[PDB]
Amino acid sequence: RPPGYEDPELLASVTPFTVEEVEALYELFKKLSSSIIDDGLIHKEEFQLALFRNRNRRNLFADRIFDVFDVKRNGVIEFGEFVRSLGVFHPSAPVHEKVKFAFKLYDLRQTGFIEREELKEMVVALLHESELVLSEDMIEVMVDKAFVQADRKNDGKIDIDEWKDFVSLNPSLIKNMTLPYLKDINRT
Amino acid sequence: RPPGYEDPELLASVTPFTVEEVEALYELFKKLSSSIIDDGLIHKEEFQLALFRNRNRRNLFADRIFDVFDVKRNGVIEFGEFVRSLGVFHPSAPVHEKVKFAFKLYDLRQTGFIEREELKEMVVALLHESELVLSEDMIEVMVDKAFVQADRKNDGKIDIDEWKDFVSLNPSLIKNMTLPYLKDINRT
Ligand SMILES: [Ca+2]
Ligand SMILES: [Ca+2]
Ligand SMILES: [Ca+2]
Ligand SMILES: [Ca+2]
Ligand SMILES: [Ca+2]
Ligand SMILES: [Ca+2]
Ligand SMILES: [Mn+2]
Ligand SMILES: [Mn+2]
Repeated sequence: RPPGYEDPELLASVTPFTVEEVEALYELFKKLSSSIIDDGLIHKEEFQLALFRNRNRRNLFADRIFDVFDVKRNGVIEFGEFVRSLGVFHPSAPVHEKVKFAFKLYDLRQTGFIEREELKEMVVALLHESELVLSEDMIEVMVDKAFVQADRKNDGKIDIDEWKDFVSLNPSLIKNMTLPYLKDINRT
Repeated sequence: RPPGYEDPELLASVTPFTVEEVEALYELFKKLSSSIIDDGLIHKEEFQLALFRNRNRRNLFADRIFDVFDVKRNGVIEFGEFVRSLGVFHPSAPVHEKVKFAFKLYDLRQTGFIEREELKEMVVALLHESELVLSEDMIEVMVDKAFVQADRKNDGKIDIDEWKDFVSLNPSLIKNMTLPYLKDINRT
């Protein structure tokens, strides 16, 4: 009848998941939040591991993932923060939540915008996802083309509205914003 | 005790598959070789369908796939041609067989080499696989860079040895040359 307890029905009701899936996602939270300290919290030290271990997204954006999972900005991931953040990568999660998330992900230094050197590191990391590693000058052409397409109100930075326009023409930037195993989950 | 009959043990023994898998791949051959004519042969007309239907590789290279599946060059795919050609896309199939196949695939007009305009249509089709559709001038830079890297003995055409060198530095050109469901198959 414990501390940190959250009725699964609660999460269930604000997310694509269901009670059983929520209940199931607790099992996995316990694993990740106990590796090193056992305080019902995922320390960033322990996010690394679980991502390095059962590989999900990517190593150099684990600080970026950890950062946007950390919704109530307080340095750790709690269970409901984790379930609500994972729920965004669900197949049926509204595309608004996906676009927004993906933007928070890319705003590398957390400043409310996406700046040209963050577009670049992004584009590099997506390209290397699809096994393409390109010349430094192939890259700043692409990054230049992308940046003036995106930066509609012409002022050196992409805001959440121009992003939304940009992504509507470039839907593969939010490709990874969905993980299709999350439709029915796999015991382990 | 029929015509066109081939002991499954036979195929089994020259391929990554096993008797049961061979036996299972017969079921699927019957489907594809009967759609339109029922002569135990896959006519190209019927290759199209099955690829348009239960999607595998890609629509505009279905003529290229059909062409290299057609090993004994006689205009149709027979059962053992089909099993031996599919067996190449298997996870455990030797990488020689994969590189060779991929080369036959790209030699678009069937001339024994890969020519610059075939490298180009290739690169375009791989790029569009990974959701990248690029400028016509981003493209001939890439295609130019790739073509002089590949065409070692400097003479306007890639042969099977320079290809082999090229692919060793570019292992993602043979990415699709493997299909991981073929490790244990899925009834339907
Ligand atoms: Ca902990
Ligand atoms: Ca938090
Ligand atoms: Ca930023
Ligand atoms: Ca037929
Ligand atoms: Ca044939
Ligand atoms: Ca050719
Ligand atoms: Mn702007
Ligand atoms: Mn050559």
